[PDB]
Amino acid sequence: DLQKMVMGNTKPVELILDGKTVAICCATGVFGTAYLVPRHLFAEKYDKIMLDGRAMTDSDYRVFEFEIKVKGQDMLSDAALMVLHRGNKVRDITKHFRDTARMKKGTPVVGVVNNADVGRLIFSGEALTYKDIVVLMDGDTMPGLFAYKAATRAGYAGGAVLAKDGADTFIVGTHSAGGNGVGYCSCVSRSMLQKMKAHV
Amino acid sequence: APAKELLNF
Repeated sequence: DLQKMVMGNTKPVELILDGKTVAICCATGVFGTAYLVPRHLFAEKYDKIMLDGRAMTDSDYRVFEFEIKVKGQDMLSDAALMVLHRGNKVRDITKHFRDTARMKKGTPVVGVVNNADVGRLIFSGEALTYKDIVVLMDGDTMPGLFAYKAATRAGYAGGAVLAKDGADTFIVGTHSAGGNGVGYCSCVSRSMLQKMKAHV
Repeated sequence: APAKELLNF
């Protein structure tokens, strides 16, 4: 139900630069015309963002960023919200997120993917541990990540990761980086989504 | 060391 629900909200994203596809990733719609996407996505050089086959330019949407408290100072989550101005509504699924690491080391985790690279797909692994600040292979760093044992690949960024709190299935947040047996998703707070929705 | 899993060309 939920997994079938989130797959429905997952759209393929392509970055276009001079008629060529320069970047591929995913997008997870949470409500209205708002989607959760990798923030490091906009760090790339593009002139058009393809969302579900629809080409758009920067004046077509707004990107709000989430800031998370990590040891006093606040940092920028790799989970960015892309709110389109005009667009086909998606199924509001915010009520399926939560406000804390409501998981437990070793619980069923499922990543939902849908991009131009491997089409629609599901990857399943084990919940590992929560991470305050993870340092990437390119020397960069990301806040509020959740670690897990799962076979992930480039392009899976932006896909929703869901666990099993009790007999409940809840969306943890979006996939950002993966390396060597362990995938990492950028955790998104349920509260954070609600205010953002009231905000828009 | 995990790498950002966006697909770059």
